[PDB]
Amino acid sequence: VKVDNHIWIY
Amino acid sequence: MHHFSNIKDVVAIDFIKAYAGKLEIPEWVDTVKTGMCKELAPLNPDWIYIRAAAIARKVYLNNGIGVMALRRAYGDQYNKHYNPSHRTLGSGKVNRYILQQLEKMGIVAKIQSGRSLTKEGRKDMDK
Amino acid sequence: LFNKWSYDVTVSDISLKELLAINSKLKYQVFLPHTAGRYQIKPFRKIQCPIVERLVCCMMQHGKNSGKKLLAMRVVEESFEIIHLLTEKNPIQVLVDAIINASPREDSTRRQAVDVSPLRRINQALYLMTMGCRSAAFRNSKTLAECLADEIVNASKSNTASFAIKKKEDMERVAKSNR
Amino acid sequence: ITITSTKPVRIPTKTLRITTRKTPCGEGSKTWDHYQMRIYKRVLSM
Amino acid sequence: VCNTNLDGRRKVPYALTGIKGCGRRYAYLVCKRAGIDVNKRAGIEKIVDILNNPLNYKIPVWFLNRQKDNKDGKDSQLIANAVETRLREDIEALKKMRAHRGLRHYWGLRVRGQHTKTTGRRGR
Amino acid sequence: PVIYAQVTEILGRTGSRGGVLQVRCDIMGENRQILRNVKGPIRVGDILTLLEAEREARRL
Amino acid sequence: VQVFGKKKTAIAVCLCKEGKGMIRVNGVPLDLINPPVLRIKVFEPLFIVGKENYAKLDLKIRVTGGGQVAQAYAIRQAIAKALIAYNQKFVDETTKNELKAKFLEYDRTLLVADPRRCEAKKFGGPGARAKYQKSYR
RNA sequence: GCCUGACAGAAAACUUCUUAAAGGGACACAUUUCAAAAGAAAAAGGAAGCAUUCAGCAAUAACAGGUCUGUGAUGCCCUUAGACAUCUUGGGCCGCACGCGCGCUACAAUGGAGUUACUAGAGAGUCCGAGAUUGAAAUAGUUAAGGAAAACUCAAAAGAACGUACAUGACAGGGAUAAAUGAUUGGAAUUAUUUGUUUUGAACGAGGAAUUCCUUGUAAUAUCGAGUCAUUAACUCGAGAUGAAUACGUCC
Repeated sequence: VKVDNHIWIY
Repeated sequence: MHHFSNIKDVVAIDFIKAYAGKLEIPEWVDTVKTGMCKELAPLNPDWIYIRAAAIARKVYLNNGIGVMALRRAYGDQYNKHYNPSHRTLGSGKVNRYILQQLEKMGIVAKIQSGRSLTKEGRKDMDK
Repeated sequence: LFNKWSYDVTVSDISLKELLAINSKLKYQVFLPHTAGRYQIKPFRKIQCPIVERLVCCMMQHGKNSGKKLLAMRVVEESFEIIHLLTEKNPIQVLVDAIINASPREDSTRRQAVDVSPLRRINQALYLMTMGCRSAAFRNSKTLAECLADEIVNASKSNTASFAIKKKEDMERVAKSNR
Repeated sequence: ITITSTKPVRIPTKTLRITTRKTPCGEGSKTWDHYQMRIYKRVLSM
Repeated sequence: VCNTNLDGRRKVPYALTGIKGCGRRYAYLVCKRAGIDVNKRAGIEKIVDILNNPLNYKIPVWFLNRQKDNKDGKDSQLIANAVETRLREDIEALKKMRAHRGLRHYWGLRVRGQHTKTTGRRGR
Repeated sequence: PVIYAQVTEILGRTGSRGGVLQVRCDIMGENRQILRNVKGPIRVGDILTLLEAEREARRL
Repeated sequence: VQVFGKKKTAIAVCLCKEGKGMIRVNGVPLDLINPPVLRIKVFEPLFIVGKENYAKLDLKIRVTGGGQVAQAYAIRQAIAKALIAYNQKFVDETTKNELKAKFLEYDRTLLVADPRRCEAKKFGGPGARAKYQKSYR
């Protein structure tokens, strides 16, 4: 879903 | 809405990265950390060009600025002992090298009250 | 909650329906879990706090993280997307039913078995599922967001693998002999 | 014309804070009396 | 690599720290001079000489372990298993002249003159 | 198999220190008064859930 | 018409005037706030009553105190107060009354400052209430 | 004047925010319920409704509580020219087999490390606080307007944003111990005053019995100013930055 600098959730 | 009149209408970090051959590499680009609080040297080999763009932006927003007003800006905390962390000025030679190099490029100047931008310097970044 | 999730959710048991601020009035549907109100100046003022707001503030313990709301909400905001992925339902709904199922119904006092007030049912429910995520994300590769996400979905329906459910039936079983 | 006293452009006052230990020795609980006195400044221009 | 065995799982700048003369900042410099990518994992003959012959490999004298060496020589020459032996001859040198700093080293006390009344509680 | 109850009045606090409430609930299912010992914040209006209404916790 | 929003120490002095729906805080757009987690929070008044009210209004807000979150809570105050004052000085008071009712129904702090302020440290302790540990033995 | 409404240099007025004087403003009055009454509780309004919150002064009487090592305040005793008066040189109150108290820092991924924009409040400055220029790797060394200060100096970090980095690994968490070398302050730094660079890379995996503080901008978290000061804070006195939970109770 979201990819910030803290997590990569896909 | 969104209108553009100056460089305050974009984020600072992306503009600096987008702003990064006159800036010749000195002899201490590798054996020097960006301060005294830090314990590791900068990682990316292009760290000067990120720092060079950032130092130009500081002169843009703050007209009358000096080298020592950049050492405190690029500072950190002293956390090397059991004592509580306190602020400490950043390294000076790395910071003033860009300003002197920027002087020859015609972007910055040497006013009676520190350093300031020039006619072409303001125009160049806006484009 | 973040222009992503709706508030068309209900509560299973009426014992917490009047004590949970979900969509009763217009002040509870808040754009952020960041509200600087005074919810602890009069008794039963905390019920006026949004449910996710109360849950967020419970992730701010153990000293080194005291008084860091921005760091706490980021964990929750990136967890309710994981809960939706693993349940394809409303993350707010998952939290609401998790509270009901993980809520203890009888404790003991120094022993005599006594029931639990509906607010203390809510208060202890939050204190339980956060502790499991806090302990299971310690010295672990897994991030706190998924650690919080998996606990809520596990404690949601019936799973006894969650820390909240184990403790909820731990006190009731002890109170089952303390009648 | 500028006037300053311990008791017009109204310059902000500069309070003079001094704190001391009440005891003349180390014995007893630690109690500090917070001594202070302000300075008021007024400017007259014509 | 310099009579030492290193772990082949970590990155090259952070795997050279196992050498008793090379630490954290020194390791990062020799990786830049040798032209080896820092992000590459540890898992070679160009490194074992810059560690031991750094004066001619674009290094500064203030980045050296042994500055103003005795018994002639001005180079570090400490990035090896030479760390312990070089340290020992300094300690025994003070004892020979019975200097005060050497005397405390002989008794195993706090050399740099600190409050040992309370802290330093190794029961013996 | 859990039967709820509605609080009607509060009879005070007991249990050595103040942490236990003696309230007089009623069961809306059949209007059967029951006296229970409650821990936590309670007002008259709020309701309660009990897994056992067979014990009249009068506490002598 | 000039308004103000207040917080612990942060002050958001605004300048409400006719414009093109443009909002700049200290020269930068409100979409480019430094703590992006509070980007939505400062925009809450805009979606509360709709953006058509702010379509023809210009705002020039300066912040001169507090912290990153104190300023963010003052920005939302000066935005909501500016709409109330503009609808009061020029537009009829009936239209403003319905707008204020919706604002005060959502968040009272939107239109009035928080009276809470930091306390003063006292002798014999690290904070306003906490004291130093006691060693009986 | 410069640039794609921003910026730079002189100007002319205004006081909402800034400052500071005076007055105004809440008295729980106004309603409801409970107690003939003092009064108690809810909600609305209000900037502000627990004495609105935090503070200074704070009675009768007493301790055989601490200070005669603060004084040219002093009684009595004692020493009084080979002195317990005074001054000079050096050593110590910093000494470690151990036990106790107040604290600082860590045991990390709610983290460390690398780059960027940031946001304060309250203090202090006469040879004193020190802007600007430069050489440098940093500590610091050479020349230096302004300021007896709302004028000039005096400046934020916790946090955030940026990366295919670190990935459960006593590891890059931790920085004790030391080995080298460079200066600052001082008549003088050895038993390192302080401190820079490289190397050395230890205990510590959330802590037993006990025990301390805390009810709202409070606890807690990290920081800044001042006291002390030729140089030295991990102490004390203050200030802002973010903002938990649990109670509106009883004598165990």
